[PDB]
Amino acid sequence: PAPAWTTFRVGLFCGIFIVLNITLVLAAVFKIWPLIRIYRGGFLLIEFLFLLGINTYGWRQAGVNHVLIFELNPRSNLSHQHLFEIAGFLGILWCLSLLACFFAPISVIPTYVYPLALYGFMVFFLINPTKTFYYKSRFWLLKLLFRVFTAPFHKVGFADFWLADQLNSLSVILMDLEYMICFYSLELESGICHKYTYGVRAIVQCIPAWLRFIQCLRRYRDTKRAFPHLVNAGKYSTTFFMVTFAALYSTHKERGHSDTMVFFYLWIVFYIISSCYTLIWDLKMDWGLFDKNAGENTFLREEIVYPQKAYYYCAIIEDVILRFAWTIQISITSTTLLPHSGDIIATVFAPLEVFRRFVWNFFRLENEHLNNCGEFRA
Amino acid sequence: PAPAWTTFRVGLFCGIFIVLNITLVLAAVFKIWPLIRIYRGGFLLIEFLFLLGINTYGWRQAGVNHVLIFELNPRSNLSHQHLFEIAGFLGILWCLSLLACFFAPISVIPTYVYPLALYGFMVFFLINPTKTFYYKSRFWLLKLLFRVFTAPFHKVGFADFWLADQLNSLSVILMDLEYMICFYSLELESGICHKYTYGVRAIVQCIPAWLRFIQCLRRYRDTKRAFPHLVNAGKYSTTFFMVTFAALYSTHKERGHSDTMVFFYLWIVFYIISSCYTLIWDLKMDWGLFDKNAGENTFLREEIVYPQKAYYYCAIIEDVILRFAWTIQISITSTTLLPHSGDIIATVFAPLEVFRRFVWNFFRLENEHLNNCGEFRA
Ligand SMILES: CCCCC/C=C\C/C=C\CCCCCCCC(=O)O[C@H](COC(=O)CCCCCCCCCCCCCCC)COP(=O)([O-])OCC[N+](C)(C)C
Ligand SMILES: CCCCC/C=C\C/C=C\CCCCCCCC(=O)O[C@H](COC(=O)CCCCCCCCCCCCCCC)COP(=O)([O-])OCC[N+](C)(C)C
Ligand SMILES: CC(C)CCC[C@@H](C)[C@H]1CC[C@H]2[C@@H]3CC=C4C[C@@H](O)CC[C@]4(C)[C@H]3CC[C@]12C
Ligand SMILES: CC(C)CCC[C@@H](C)[C@H]1CC[C@H]2[C@@H]3CC=C4C[C@@H](O)CC[C@]4(C)[C@H]3CC[C@]12C
Repeated sequence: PAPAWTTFRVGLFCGIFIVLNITLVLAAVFKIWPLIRIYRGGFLLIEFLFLLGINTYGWRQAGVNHVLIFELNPRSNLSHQHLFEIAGFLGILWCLSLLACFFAPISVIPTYVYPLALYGFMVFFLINPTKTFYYKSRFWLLKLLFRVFTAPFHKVGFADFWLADQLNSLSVILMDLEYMICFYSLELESGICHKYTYGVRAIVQCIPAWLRFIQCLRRYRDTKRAFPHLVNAGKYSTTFFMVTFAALYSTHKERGHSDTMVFFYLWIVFYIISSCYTLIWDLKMDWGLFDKNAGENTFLREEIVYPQKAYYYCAIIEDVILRFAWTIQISITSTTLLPHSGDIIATVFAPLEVFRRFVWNFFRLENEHLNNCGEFRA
Repeated sequence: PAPAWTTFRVGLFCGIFIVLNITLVLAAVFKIWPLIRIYRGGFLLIEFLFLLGINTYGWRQAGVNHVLIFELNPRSNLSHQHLFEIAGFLGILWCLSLLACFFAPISVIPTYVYPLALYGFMVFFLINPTKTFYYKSRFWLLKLLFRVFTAPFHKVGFADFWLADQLNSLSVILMDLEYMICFYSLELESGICHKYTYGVRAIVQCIPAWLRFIQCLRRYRDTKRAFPHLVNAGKYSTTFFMVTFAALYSTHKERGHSDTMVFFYLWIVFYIISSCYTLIWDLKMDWGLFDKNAGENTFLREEIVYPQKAYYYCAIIEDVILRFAWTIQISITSTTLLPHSGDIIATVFAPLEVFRRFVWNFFRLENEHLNNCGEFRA
């Protein structure tokens, strides 16, 4: 059981965050920088932390040995309450920064100082040299991130692949960071960054899928099993093909060279291909569903740890829907595409992708515990 | 150990209460009825509940068998966390009502209904017929209150005398209620109730002291022990003398009878008398300190359970100051001695009196557990 003081802190942070969110909404309805884009990354990170705490709680309840799957220390483990506490505290900081930006309480301090301080403090907390807060977990996360970003140089384990998938679900943060860099470089044609797109933008969008693709190639080289690793690599490269076709279509829309429609057709066909590939991989391989052996459970795996099959069915439906939504969101953010509705579409879709990745984490850990689908254990 | 969900709720309520207090302070700084009088009772009740939770925690930590002193059922005991939860929820409701009054969010709904309903809920929370929200403790409290108010009829146990003392420390609530009744009756001469003082106000001021005095007389009759019960009865009657002399002086000021200075001197004499009487009784009898037996602890009883004697000395000093403060508060509130600043002085003093009674409960329960100071046990 978690410490009583930890539960008290979790409750206090949740309450403060709720009241701050209510105040923010009231100020927005009643009462220079792209605040939405600046704060989208922080909001998505807080949501991801909260959903990860929920994932840990559900894994513990279901009996899934997520500690064994992630190779975490059996003696020392991070309770879901700790994740909830961190998410709540970061939510309070995010809401306070947003309120300060909206109100500008202190004139001398410019508005952007609040978001820069928020993000810098979050980074420092992650890389805090001292052992004040969750030092073991933070160091483990830093090592895992370093291994993941260096996908080919280090052998791939379950934790590395899982973190690479999480970063794939969090490409919106990288997109927002790149957009902010462009905004500072050029804004500070006014909206040149949003008006025009470049190859660097597509590369930033595709970096997580590139990391996953290189991880799959490394696993193929180590194990020499062509089928699964190469199929996953194709699944991840569908994203590159789609994004590059969208970029070409947008570029030739800006200047008509008689190839814009070809690029549009390529983008749409590869968008459908990527959506189908990712959805099939998630439903059949990551979750191990639709197997023939299952006789009692229809469209599900023979053994299901979670009590309800309705969970699995709703998960399949929310997986297909949000796979299509995430493909659309990546299309929207990578290129101009829809010029005015792109930002709103991406903002609405990113939390939905975070929720989809949360459900995917649930069911992937379930399948990994029941069967060695990832083949990361002897 | 309290349930984890209870701790989470306590934290949530504390955080929401803190943010609501911050919002109230901001609104007051940036921005028909005497809101202070209306809301002081609720604020004092919430503060008393929080301090009571702290008292329970301290009694449990120090080994004081407060359960046996209060004759509560050993199997079922209300933990400090539950009291904190109740106080936080009540404070949240109080702050919401005050904010609604300040902002008048609903034009159709009159302002004056916002406080009433709040207090109404509190009443319905206390008398809730359904077996919910600590129904057993609520029913025990209701029975204790009924017995205390009908003090002569029933024999005085430790719980009855303790609750009567708590009421003595919370007479400001009754005074505010009576003032509100007068304000509705007459104002709804400007400030007629505030400008003039009447006998009924003095009678209301003496209700808790009357209850304690009659309880002491009943105990004297039951046990036939003259010294303690009669000395305590005189201690409580000093308050009647002070209040009546202050009221007479105020009335004489209102209409010159040529005896105003005589009543001023009499009120001052009885005010010093009451302050000294109450302070001596609390320091020597209720707390049992300054015992001759003690040789290691100076000015303290031989056996001390609390870790620090500095706690005892600080409590002594705070009681010395706050007893005189409380007598001053009673004198001003019961009459029109300080019409310009009487309300502000009473508002500042009442929380201080509540804190003084909190410390007094601490040390009185400690002494009662150590020795049968109240002679409630054989
Ligand atoms: C694109 C922008 C950046 C994207 C975000 C990047 C990363 C965050 C995502 C996921 C974190 C990993 C979740 C754990 C999964 C394993 C299951 C489990 O719950 O295991 C936990 C591992 O705890 C963790 O890893 C920490 C959880 C996350 C805490 C968040 C820290 C602050 C982050 C601030 C923002 C950082 C970015 C800067 C802003 C731009 C068990 O803990 P333990 O103490 O047993 O650890 C083992 C330690 N031994 C082996 C030595 C005993
Ligand atoms: C204008 C008048 C204002 C109202 C009067 C003032 C204060 C009321 C509140 C508390 C006074 C009682 C404190 C007793 C503490 C003893 C030590 C202990 O903490 O032990 C507790 C005492 O439990 C209590 O009594 C409950 C404590 C208070 C909780 C809050 C109740 C709601 C109050 C709302 C007031 C609304 C008024 C509106 C305006 C009129 C043991 O708990 P148990 O669950 O074992 O209870 C015993 C149950 N058996 C005997 C069956 C096992
Ligand atoms: C609204 C629709 C489209 C979303 C899809 C259904 C959602 C609500 C389903 C999908 C997977 C489900 C989760 C699957 C597993 C668990 C673990 C269990 O111990 C508690 C419930 C919990 C946490 C479920 C809650 C409901 C859930 C999140
Ligand atoms: C006004 C100034 C001079 C003195 C103020 C002293 C106050 C703060 C002192 C008086 C009695 C003290 C309490 C006496 C006993 C306990 C029980 C212990 O387990 C925790 C601390 C606690 C709860 C103390 C906290 C501090 C306290 C409330």
